[PDB]
Amino acid sequence: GVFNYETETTSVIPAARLFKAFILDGDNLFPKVAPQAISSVENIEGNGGPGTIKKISFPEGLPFKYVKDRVDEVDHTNFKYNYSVIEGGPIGDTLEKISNEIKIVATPDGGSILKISNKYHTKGDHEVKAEQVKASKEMGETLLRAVESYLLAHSDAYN
Amino acid sequence: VQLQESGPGLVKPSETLSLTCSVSGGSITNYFWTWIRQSPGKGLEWIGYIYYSGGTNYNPSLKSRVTISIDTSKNQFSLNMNSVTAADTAVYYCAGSYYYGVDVWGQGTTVTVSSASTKGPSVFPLAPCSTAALGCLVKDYFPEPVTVSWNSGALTSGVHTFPAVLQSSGLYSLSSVVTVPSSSLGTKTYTCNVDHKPSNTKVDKRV
Amino acid sequence: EIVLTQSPATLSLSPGERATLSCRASQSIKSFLAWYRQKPGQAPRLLIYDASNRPTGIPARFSGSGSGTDFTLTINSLESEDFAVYFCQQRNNWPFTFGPGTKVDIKRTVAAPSVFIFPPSDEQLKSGTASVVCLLNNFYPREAKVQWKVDNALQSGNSQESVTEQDSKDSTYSLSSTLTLSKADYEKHKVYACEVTHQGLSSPVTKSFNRGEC
Ligand SMILES: *[C@@H]1O[C@H](CO)[C@@H](O)[C@H](O)[C@H]1NC(C)=O
Repeated sequence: GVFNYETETTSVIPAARLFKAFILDGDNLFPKVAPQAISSVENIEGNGGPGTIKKISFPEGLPFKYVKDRVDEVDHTNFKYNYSVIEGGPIGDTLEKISNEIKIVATPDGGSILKISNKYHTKGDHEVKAEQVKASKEMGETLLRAVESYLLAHSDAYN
Repeated sequence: VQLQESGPGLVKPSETLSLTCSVSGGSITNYFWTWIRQSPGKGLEWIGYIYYSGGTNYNPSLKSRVTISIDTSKNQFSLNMNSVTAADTAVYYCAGSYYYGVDVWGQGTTVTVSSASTKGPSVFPLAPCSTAALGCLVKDYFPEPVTVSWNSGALTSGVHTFPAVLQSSGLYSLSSVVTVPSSSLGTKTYTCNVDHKPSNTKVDKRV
Repeated sequence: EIVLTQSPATLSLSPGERATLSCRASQSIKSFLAWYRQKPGQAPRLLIYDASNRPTGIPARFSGSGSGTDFTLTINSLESEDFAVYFCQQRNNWPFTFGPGTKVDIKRTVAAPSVFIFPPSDEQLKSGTASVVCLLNNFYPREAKVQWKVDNALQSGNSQESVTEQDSKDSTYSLSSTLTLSKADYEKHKVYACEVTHQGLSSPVTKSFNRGEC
């Protein structure tokens, strides 16, 4: 079964400057700004763009060791990034995949908005405990504010 | 960016520690708002930090009894540690952190966990009978700290305010001194300002 | 939690020398080490972040290096104002943890103390207790011997001392010895002296007063 999740938040960073850092160069930043959450983001197969398979390795002590994601779309113009979690972590018998779309839109006051949609494809008709959803919301908040804090500490970075 | 602590300096055992920090000179969005304490036994200890989005992160040794809250509208964030014991007596720093470390700090507020009540100090003048020294003796107070300034902060050069010494009575005691020229003794006025916030005591003593 | 070890606990260097502090982590913190300075009575100030980089405003005479489990902080051309305790902090795994701190004391030539004595105030004698204070101002080294004498009696167990931290400018110490008595004991003697034996004094120096003459 498919179970749909949505969440919206804001950042003080402009949409373009945030998309360049939080999405395009997120492989570099996430182990650098939030090492307590992500140890490394290995790019197993691909050219960054669609079809790419990243290996996000986690520090030992977190509930999961790693996950492997697949890049589905990188919209450099409208600031969209749809990717799918396909292996590792919560994925297995009771969950097929987690498809995620992140869009960043600019706000008039110079900031930005993050629309975050989660699409959980459960095998059969199993439920999804909030612990997995709560872990994803906390993970998104942690990485967003870490890159945000990095972009505030270095006003030069990413133009 | 400015941070000012405000909270009780005396908390009785098993009751709840409560501290609040006011952010000014900068937006509530800038930092990871952080609580750090410093005790002689345990050194520098990370209590936790909160984003302006509400996401908290607590030290496992204290996550059992620590909640950190933020109110972005009043530009404030708070610390609440309940069931406090003597192992929680420390100087507590509210601070703002970037991803790389603590960038700006508060003044630090000294919390003493004790079963005892507050006693304000007794302030007595220290005076003699080319260089000359004057002083004040801040005696018999609890808990810590007290702050001493001379002539409403105008006299700063040559000031020595000593570490407080625990007397056998169980109360603290310290003295503050300053050296001046002997020539300006009869001309200029000298006054020490002793502030003991836990007892809500301010004593301007003239020498 | 990751446990940080700092070596040495204390080092004493003259101004102008190079200070080399060390930090060791029980596990690998890749490059996520920070160095803080805490001058006495103040909140710590960050000096090095992510083990080699330098936040804006920190002078170029501070630098850090290292990776994995061993990092070092280096201070070129020490100032007397550099007297403080320096801590290292890892941010690799929550909880972020500090080191026990390395205290940098500033070497100085010997300096003789200035000895002052203070009678008990009239306002205090009405309390029923007497505190006669002795001040040793702006001396070095730290060690000194305050001997209390009433009518040439060597006092014991009725006096406490407090010592300031090392001064940021001239790297000197200051000491106060407070001789606490009762009002009755104070009134039954006349001569109160403070004898100071210090390394900067060719011979011990005494300051005193007479009880009835103040
Ligand atoms: C993102 O891609 C997945 C395919 O993995 C798709 O099911 C989902 O509808 C897409 N979301 C959006 C917002 O286009």
